[PDB]
Amino acid sequence: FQPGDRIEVLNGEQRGSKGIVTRTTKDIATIKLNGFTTPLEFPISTLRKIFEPGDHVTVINGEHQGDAGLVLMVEQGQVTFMSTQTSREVTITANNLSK
Repeated sequence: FQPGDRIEVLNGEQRGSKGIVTRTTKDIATIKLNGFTTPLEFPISTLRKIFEPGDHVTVINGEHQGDAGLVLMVEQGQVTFMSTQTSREVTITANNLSK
């Protein structure tokens, strides 16, 4: 994750909360959650990126690494984009993508 990334929390007391990364080490991301007045720290595995249709992404990790395109739909961490390499829809889990 990078500062500025929008994420959601997947587990623990803040599960379902959404916010923005302000700070990250390799193992701990500090997030300013929507509504909360100061930032909180989370282990990286508890977080997931939030994309939206109209975002543009590249695949950073897995079998489709290097594929890229315009995001068309997003459903619970499954992100579908229009591939610039094949002009077909490809769906990839959110944490394997980067804006």
